[PDB]
Amino acid sequence: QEFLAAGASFNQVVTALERMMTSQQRLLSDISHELRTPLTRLQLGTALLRRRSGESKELERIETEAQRLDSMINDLLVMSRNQLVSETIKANQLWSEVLDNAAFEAEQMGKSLTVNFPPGPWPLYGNPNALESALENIVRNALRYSHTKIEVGFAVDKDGITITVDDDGPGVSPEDREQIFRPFYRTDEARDRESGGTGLGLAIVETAIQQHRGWVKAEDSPLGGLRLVIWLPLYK
Amino acid sequence: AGPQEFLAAGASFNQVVTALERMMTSQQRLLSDISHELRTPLTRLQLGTALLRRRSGESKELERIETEAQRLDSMINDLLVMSRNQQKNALVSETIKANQLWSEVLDNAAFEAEQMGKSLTVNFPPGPWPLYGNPNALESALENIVRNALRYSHTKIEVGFAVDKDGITITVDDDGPGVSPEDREQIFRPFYRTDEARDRESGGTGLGLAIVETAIQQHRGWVKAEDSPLGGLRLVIWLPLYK
Amino acid sequence: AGPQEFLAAGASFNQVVTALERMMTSQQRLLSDISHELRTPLTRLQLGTALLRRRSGESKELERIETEAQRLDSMINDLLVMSRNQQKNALVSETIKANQLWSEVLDNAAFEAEQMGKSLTVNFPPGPWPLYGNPNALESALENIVRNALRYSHTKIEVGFAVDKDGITITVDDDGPGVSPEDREQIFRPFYRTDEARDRESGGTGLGLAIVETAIQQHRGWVKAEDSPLGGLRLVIWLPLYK
Amino acid sequence: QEFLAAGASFNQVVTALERMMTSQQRLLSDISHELRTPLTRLQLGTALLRRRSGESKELERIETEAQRLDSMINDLLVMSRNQLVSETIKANQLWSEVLDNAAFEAEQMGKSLTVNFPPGPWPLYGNPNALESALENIVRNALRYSHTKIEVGFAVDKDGITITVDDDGPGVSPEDREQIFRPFYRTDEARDRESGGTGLGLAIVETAIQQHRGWVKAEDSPLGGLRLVIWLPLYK
Ligand SMILES: Nc1ncnc2c1ncn2[C@@H]1O[C@H](COP(=O)(O)OP(=O)(O)OP(=O)(O)O)[C@@H](O)[C@H]1O
Ligand SMILES: Nc1ncnc2c1ncn2[C@@H]1O[C@H](COP(=O)(O)OP(=O)(O)OP(=O)(O)O)[C@@H](O)[C@H]1O
Ligand SMILES: Nc1ncnc2c1ncn2[C@@H]1O[C@H](COP(=O)(O)OP(=O)(O)OP(=O)(O)O)[C@@H](O)[C@H]1O
Ligand SMILES: Nc1ncnc2c1ncn2[C@@H]1O[C@H](COP(=O)(O)OP(=O)(O)OP(=O)(O)O)[C@@H](O)[C@H]1O
Ligand SMILES: [Mg+2]
Ligand SMILES: [Mg+2]
Ligand SMILES: [Mg+2]
Ligand SMILES: [Mg+2]
Repeated sequence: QEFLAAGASFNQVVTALERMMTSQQRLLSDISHELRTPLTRLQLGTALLRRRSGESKELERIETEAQRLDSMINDLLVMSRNQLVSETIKANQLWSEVLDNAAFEAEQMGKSLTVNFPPGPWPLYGNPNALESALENIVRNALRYSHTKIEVGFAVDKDGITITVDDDGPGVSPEDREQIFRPFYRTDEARDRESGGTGLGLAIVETAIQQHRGWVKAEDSPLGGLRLVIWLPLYK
Repeated sequence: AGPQEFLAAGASFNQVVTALERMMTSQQRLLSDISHELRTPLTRLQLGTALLRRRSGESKELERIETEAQRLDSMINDLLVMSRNQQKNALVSETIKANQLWSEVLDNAAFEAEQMGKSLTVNFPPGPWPLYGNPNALESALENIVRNALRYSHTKIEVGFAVDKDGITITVDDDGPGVSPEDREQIFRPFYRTDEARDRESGGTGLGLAIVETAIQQHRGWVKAEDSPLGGLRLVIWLPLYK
Repeated sequence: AGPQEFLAAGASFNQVVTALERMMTSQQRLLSDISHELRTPLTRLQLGTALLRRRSGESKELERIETEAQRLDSMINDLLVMSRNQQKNALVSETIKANQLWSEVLDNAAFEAEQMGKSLTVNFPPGPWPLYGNPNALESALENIVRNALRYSHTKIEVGFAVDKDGITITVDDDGPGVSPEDREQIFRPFYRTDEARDRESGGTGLGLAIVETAIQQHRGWVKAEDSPLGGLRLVIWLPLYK
Repeated sequence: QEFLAAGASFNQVVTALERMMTSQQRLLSDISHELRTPLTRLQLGTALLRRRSGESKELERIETEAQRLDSMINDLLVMSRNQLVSETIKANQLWSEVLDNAAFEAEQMGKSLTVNFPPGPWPLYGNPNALESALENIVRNALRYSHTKIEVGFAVDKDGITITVDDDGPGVSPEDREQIFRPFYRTDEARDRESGGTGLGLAIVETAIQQHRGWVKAEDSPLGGLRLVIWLPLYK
């Protein structure tokens, strides 16, 4: 009872702490509830379109990118009140969809996205969501900060998978190349760029790969821009 | 581990709170990471509507999809800003006296009010009263109550401090329009906006007062929203004394 | 699959609703199964407190544990009853006319009121108006509004029907005590009880009005809780006409 | 737009359906939120006890049976907004804790609970929670409806696991023995018994075992009461 002032009832301290310790969980839990309802509307609209104009490749795209949003809103409502989760996955199962999307988006950008070698049925053990996010972020970094080409190659051996993403955009100067995995950081060249956005991307990448005992590098790219290499280990 | 567990172990007051501060920065990251990752499929969804347009043309349905998407777009952007600020200055509770805590805040409401041709009256000023918490957080919590009262007031704002053995009670009042007794309930919810500020719009995240409630509850105090005698909105913050 | 998807496919009105009815009986089972399985660890927890007692004796802490456990115990029991009823008569929407739907309900409020030495006045009676939904559910939704108004009234109850092209609007009023403008918001929440019925107690699950809101929203209508002119609580139910 | 009356705005039908279809999810989601907060209090009380009276076997029991409650409340808040989930598990991992608890509770009842043969590291694939619930229910049925003894035996072969639970309570007449797996059903003898409770137990058992391609029987028990046999299949 060292927590409120010197004379509060026992019921008073009980409730005082209960508010104190559930406050961020409830904020997230409510932020979660609030994102859900406009998405739910957005989904009813697509339903009502499919009822009228019927099936459509564009529609199906909206229809599923909706579903991705619905899933992640459900992740917030989970891990808010929880405060780690892992399972076994094959690499093709893991990242194929990430790459197919990278393709659809690269085409909309009018940019060439090539996958030199694709992920095989290679054993990983970890968090599916985290690893997808790791790959998607360095790929879409490359999609954006590139001029025209984007290249992605997978490599496997007894020890594990090595993903290599290349672009022909501007490089990242050697000095900046270390600090770009730190949160909210952007190269001086990029905040000057008309591109805007939080420096969170590569920071999410580093913490997902480091939590799977892997590593990430930023390097010179044979394509002229920036090379990003992920390395994860296989599972026994 | 859980700050509740530190409490269960027998750790000091200070340890239990830094444990909480820890769990918070975690939940704070979880928030700003998920926010970051909702933009990805959103961008793709809006690539899709864009292509649906160039094909089947305008639609009552398409228009709904696109505006709920832009709403999601806006909230996520509001959300990233918020936790970027929260994770800018660090979470460090400490002992601090109420007049040190809020004097400079109030002297600015003073000035901001004079710039606006409105009056600010501090009925009773804060005294040298011991609080324990996050000085950036507490500072900011009051500045926002008051900067709001300045905005939504018609002419005058009144800030009032009260101390007793159990703790400090801050009361802020404006002579602007009220808040309907039903919206007085839900103004501390995230993204909530009474339809009136929603009529004027001029932006507005709906997050600020939700931050305040979460922040105060984390200091073991509370907040209420009442009818003000001045006509408009009364906000009350209570916080416990420290020893 | 999801009734939303049936809607997306192009299925009839009737099919979309029986799809919903399906998802409901599922969620209903999920509810009554989880309820059943929370009793297990609760029983064990209360085996534990019982043993803690016989050891270290009474405690402010132990007393808290035991009363929050008995609260959980009570809610789970309230919850099992509820979904047992919901899963007793089946979920079958159908077309039904408003006077067929509610006449017998009202003729009973009449009688129950006369037994209680209170008056019930049906300002405008329900007409032969087409509704589509669950007759057990709709029946029950009104009986509960009215049986409540009988209970919490001081002397008189007033039921009023209104029809127009868009649908039926039922209004129930009692001259009992009100419901504070803040609790008017949260009375449709599960387990909610204004502190006044919580003072008298005499049991009370806090579920009934939550059932009504969920039930009406499922019929595409709505419910509001307003100040009654009669003094007490006004409830309003709107429902759409069918064609 | 066949759903409200003949002249409602498009925004009106959108919201009308959105309420209609999220109504049970939100009821559950809220019923979930409401159970959480008294549990949260109950947990703060135990924390405050461990802070004062310190560690205690009774306390630790309350402390973890709390945690079981917290987990299941989080399951409601999940599967409300979702509308199936399965993974691989070993049988000892699966049901050991269920049995240890059956023991602690049998001791409080002053009844003998014996496990003739225990679950081994035997491969199953399904829902962990569901299968635990299946075993726990027939065991605790036996704990209760018994006079003194309760027996539990596991058996494995190439095809799968066979769990056999025995009690020396009153039997279940052959006729009632089929219908007792139907929901809300109780033998005429049991509603007469001072025992009270919803006839949901065995119904939860049958749907969990049938959803894993298994089966359940109620039979005469060598112990004099009722025998309950579960059979599940192994995993490839
Ligand atoms: N493929 C690339 N080519 C050139 N520069 C890059 C590349 N990837 C990352 N960078 C540099 O690293 C910085 C930070 O990257 P990070 O993904 O962490 O944040 P961001 O991309 O700026 O914003 P967001 O996270 O919202 O996408 C960028 O500002 C950019 O200057
Ligand atoms: N002093 C006030 N008087 C009347 N209404 C208010 C007052 N302050 C806030 N409100 C109402 O409650 C809403 C929620 O306030 P809150 O501070 O939570 O969000 P906001 O001010 O809209 O957004 P932000 O402060 O993040 O830009 C406000 O937009 C306004 O609608
Ligand atoms: N006619 C009324 N007048 C005033 N207050 C009411 C009235 N009806 C309900 N309330 C208040 O709102 C609370 C919630 O009502 P609700 O019907 O949801 O639950 P309940 O009546 O307590 O429980 P149950 O009906 O399941 O036994 C009531 O207990 C009471 O506190
Ligand atoms: N081991 C047993 N011995 C005797 N009768 C049993 C046994 N197990 C089940 N029964 C009979 O089957 C009936 C239904 O069982 P079920 O578990 O489905 O519900 P319940 O045990 O009555 O209630 P609850 O589900 O709340 O525990 C019981 O009423 C009882 O008569
Ligand atoms: Mg990025
Ligand atoms: Mg604000
Ligand atoms: Mg009721
Ligand atoms: Mg049972």
